[PDB]
Amino acid sequence: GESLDLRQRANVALHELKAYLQAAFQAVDRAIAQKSSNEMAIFLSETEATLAAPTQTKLQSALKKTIELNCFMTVPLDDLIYLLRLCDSALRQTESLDFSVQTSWGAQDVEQWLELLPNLEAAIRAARTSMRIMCGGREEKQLYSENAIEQALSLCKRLIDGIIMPLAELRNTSDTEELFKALSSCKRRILPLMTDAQKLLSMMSELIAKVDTSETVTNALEFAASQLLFIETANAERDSVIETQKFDGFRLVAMDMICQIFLLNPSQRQGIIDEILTSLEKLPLGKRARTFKLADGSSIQPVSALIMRLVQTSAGIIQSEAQGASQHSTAIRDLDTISTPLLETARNNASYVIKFIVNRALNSPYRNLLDLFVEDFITCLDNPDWPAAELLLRLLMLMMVGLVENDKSSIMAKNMALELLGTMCAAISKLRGHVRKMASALEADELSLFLSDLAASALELKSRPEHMVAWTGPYRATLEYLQSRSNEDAQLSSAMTFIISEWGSKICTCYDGYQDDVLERDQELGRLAYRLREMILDRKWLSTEYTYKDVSPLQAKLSYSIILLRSQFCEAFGAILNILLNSMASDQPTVRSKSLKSINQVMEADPTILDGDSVVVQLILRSSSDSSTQVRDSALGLISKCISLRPALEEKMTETVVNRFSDAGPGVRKRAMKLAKDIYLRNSNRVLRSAIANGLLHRVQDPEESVRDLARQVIEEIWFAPSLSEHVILMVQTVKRGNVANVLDKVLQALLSPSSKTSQASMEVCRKLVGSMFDLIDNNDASAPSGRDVLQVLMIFAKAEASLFTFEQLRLLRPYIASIGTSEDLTVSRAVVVIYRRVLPQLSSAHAQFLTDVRKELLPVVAKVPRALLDDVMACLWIISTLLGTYEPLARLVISSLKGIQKTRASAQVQPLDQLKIRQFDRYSLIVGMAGKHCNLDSHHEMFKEHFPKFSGASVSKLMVDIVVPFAAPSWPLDVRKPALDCVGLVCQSSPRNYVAANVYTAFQQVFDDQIPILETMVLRSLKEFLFSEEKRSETNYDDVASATTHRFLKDITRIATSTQDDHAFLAVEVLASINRQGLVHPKETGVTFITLATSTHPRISELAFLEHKALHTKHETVIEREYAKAIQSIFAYQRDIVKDPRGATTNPFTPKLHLFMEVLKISKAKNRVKFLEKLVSQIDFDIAKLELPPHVQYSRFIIENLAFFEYVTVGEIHSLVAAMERLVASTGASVAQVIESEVRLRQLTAASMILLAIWEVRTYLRRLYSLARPPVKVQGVTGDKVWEEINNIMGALSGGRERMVRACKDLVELMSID
Repeated sequence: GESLDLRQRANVALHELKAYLQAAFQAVDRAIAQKSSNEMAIFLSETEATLAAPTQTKLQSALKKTIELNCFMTVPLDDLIYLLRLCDSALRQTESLDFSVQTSWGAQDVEQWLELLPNLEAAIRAARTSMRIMCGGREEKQLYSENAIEQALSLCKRLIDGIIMPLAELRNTSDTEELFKALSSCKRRILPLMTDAQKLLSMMSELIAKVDTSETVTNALEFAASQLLFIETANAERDSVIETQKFDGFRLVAMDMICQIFLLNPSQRQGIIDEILTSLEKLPLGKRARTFKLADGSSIQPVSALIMRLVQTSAGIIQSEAQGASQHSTAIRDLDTISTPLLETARNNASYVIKFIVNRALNSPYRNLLDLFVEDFITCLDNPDWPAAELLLRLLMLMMVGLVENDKSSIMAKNMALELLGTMCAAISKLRGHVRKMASALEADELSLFLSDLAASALELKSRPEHMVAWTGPYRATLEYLQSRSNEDAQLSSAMTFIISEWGSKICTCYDGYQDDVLERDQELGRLAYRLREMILDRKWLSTEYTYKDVSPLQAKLSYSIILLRSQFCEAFGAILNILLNSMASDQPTVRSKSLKSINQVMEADPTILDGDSVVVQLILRSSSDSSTQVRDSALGLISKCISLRPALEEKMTETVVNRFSDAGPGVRKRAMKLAKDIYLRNSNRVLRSAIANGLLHRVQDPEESVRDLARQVIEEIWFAPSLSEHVILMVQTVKRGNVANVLDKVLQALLSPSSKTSQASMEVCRKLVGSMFDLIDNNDASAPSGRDVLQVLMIFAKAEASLFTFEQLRLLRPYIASIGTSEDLTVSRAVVVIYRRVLPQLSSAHAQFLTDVRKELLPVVAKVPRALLDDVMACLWIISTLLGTYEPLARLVISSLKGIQKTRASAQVQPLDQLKIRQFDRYSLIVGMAGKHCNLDSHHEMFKEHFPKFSGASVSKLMVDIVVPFAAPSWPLDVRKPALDCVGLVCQSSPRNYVAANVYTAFQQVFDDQIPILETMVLRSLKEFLFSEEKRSETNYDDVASATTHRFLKDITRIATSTQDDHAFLAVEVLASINRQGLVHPKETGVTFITLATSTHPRISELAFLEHKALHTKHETVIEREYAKAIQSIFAYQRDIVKDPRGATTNPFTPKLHLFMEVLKISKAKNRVKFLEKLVSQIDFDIAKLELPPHVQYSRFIIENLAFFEYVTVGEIHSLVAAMERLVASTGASVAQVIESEVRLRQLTAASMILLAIWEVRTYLRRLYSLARPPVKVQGVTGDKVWEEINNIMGALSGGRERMVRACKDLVELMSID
């Protein structure tokens, strides 16, 4: 009942302190008179006697009361000097005493140690009393003594070194077990000592702020506090002498002290930080653990907390709120002048930190401490208690962007900068996601609504500087929250002042950003200016002049996060994200994987960045087509993550996946098709699934083998595994989509062949698939597949395995056969006739009447249907006839056709035919030819003699040939010579013995002589079928036949193959490739031709010819090593006359014409390749006496432009090459240059020179392109455009302009300075 007005309270504190003081002094008197220690005093000698620690405590409390009530000035001076003297006695008592604990001590050393505690504690709290007396503002000199400060500082040092630290570090080890349990037995006596120490240290922190002190004192305090900062608190409260929280209290007191020293001495701030950051380096990692617990539950290492605290200590004309609303400009300017220096000092401190840690992260080990600092700052980024996190991270980010953006920066620095920009990017992404989450909640709360709308605006970059700095906005809420949680917490109050200054500065920026004059806005901003100014000048101004609602930690976190989204750090997101994305195509294998990791974290943290015009999607897709392999390989991973987070992207991204099926790398393809498999199972879209399956199937005929195995595997899983309608439909769509007929056939054959994985199990699934396809035809009104399209897949099924088909479902195709005669849809017709062709010979019951009827309905169509279908239907006829016992209908067809032919001849004897009889003959010869191709009626050698009396030989084949070939003569028109040669070709390909008859090869020789393309195609196709079947054979014996005709026509087929670059030539080389693979011709007659065709632009000629050259060299190197000159000359003549491009190399990507040649020479190895190069050089030598551009100059240019670029595989090859070029130039250039000096025909010696100048040009280009045995290496920037252009320049001399003709000879005389 003594809480009144401040006056009376002051008097009460005064009288209480006076009373207690007198009681203490007369307690000392009693303790001296009597030679014993009093309840309050301690007897030392018979003249001295000090105050005990508890009485010192109470005196301290009373003194604090007198100070806070501004009545400490009234305390009698004379009896304060006496108290200071008692303190000085208690301090002199223990000045030399050694109260330190030793780990070696035993259970009894602590008993002798425990007897010091009365005097020791009395001295500690005596020092505290002295300091507090020096913190009263009194002016008398007898109340201040440097020596008292010295004593207190000593006690602090010896307390930290001798008790606090060794007690914190002491564990329950067998070496120090006894001591541990001994001290643990007197906890209760240790604790008051610890409290005394804390109170003294904190009292020093207070001291240095109220009395000016030496720099040596504050340096010693900074060293001691720095030591207490890294105190080793125990893990759990089991192996610590006392409660760990007490030691935590020491850590906090130390942080407060360091912040105080840091604040009251600007000059050495950078020093403090600096040393604090190097002390952290000289410690075992065990201390670097995050042992500083935060209210929110997370943890940081204490050095991080201290650094940030130091960054936040920075904050450590109008006089009416109305005048500021009208003169808002002046209010803003005042606020600017007061607030900008605070944030300037904050940025200065933060920059001290960042500069230090980055500096010694690079110019040094220490990078791990930078990583730890960054991690802790990220942890505290969105914590309103720690606003310095965004500032440190902001400056760090600006610095890393800077390092990445200046090209004069090291690789270590760039790699570090990218690696950190990644983690920062991830942190920002997580913050944005968290803001969206918090703002999506439903809260019947005005503030929650305001924050929700404001967050909606802030996630997008919608400008709102005026709602952010609003009086009731996020800054207000954050500060009110920190206030409620705060009123002695130095850390929290520093955070508050810091945020207040940020608020003021943002007010100023908001007002200064607008160039209009919106009145009310400006007035409100002026009010905010005045308010925030008063707040910065006095922190208690906010809570004193206003009151506000209570803010929940959720509302506070959302508020501060909204503020962060508009900070310079978070606003950089986009920019730095790009830096990250573009760093996926990096060079190092660690910055790339790290970048990918950070991009994944960014995506998962806030998937909304994959929506709309998402740059992440864009640049991931661009990554999938990067010039590097594993960059695309990982780009597939990113694509997969995108699809995982937003499946809507799936449909538009699979197109990029299937494209990667045709990627160079054999691994990226495998990955892309595994991903495409997963997508196939996920997505039921028929267009996607069909495209996937089409690509996968296309990848069965892939170069690499493992990829083929994978293609098969997957196709077996997704198509042929135990929705059937969906399966069949997907198959129909897949085959209808593209060119996947033969391939799927070989998949089914590689799948259903016996002695395999699951043949008998995967057989009946195909049986029921086929049965379904027919079930889809037995019958509408649906988007089901077309019967035609179904028959296209049933066709290839019947080709693969006819066992799957049954007779009953061949009866469903029955009406398709009857309509073949006119039904224009030829696809369906060929399909059904092929299905009968393949299936029907597999039946066992032999349905006689069915076969007979089918033939009777299938023969008359022979007279109309086109050729391609006439083939399959004729085959079907032959089959039917073999299953049946009869062949007379076929023989009748052949005989009637032949009769018609010789009737055509008889008619031609009267009138020169007409446009109608020629077509009749076309059909006759076509029927005869196809019949000869499929059905050879040699067994019915008597059925034909009855109609052709002068027939004898039992050939029939020769009868057809003998009747038709007379019309292949040039005396007939082309419409007649064509189907005649076609007929005899179809006959011969299945009866090869007719080839070597004088009757036919005279017509073939005539064809090749006439050089008519179409009817020599008629011959080439026949020879192609014959030889190809002759390969299926080896891989009744027509070897000597094949060789006979092969040798007769080799020259002609070669001519056709090497005269043009169109498909016809491809047919010719397609015959020669077979001729060579079989071995009918010697490799000498073939090598140069294929070596030459390998340089063709038509891909189908180049690939096949390259295969034949590669295999031929593999088996017959001995012979090709001798035909190098003719091969080079041949390639040049081919490029000049056929391709019509006499250059020695292509334009982009700059590859030589002979790059295939040398590639084949990459298997021979040894110097055999070297000599080839040398031979090239030797082919450039010349003898004046030869001769526009001389032939040898065009050739020389052709084969030096090849030397420029070749992808040499050893430095010995290129070294011997440039050696041969220097040797040649120095040998012939002597004669040339010499006779030039004399004579200077002019064009003759210019021609001469150009060769040498070009040689030497390429020579220098090579010397600089590599180096002035073992594999070679290319130099960074030696593209090759300069050497190309310059070569052309040299090769333009003889097109002048006699001037340049002479400058060429001159440059040659000087290039090799002789005289």
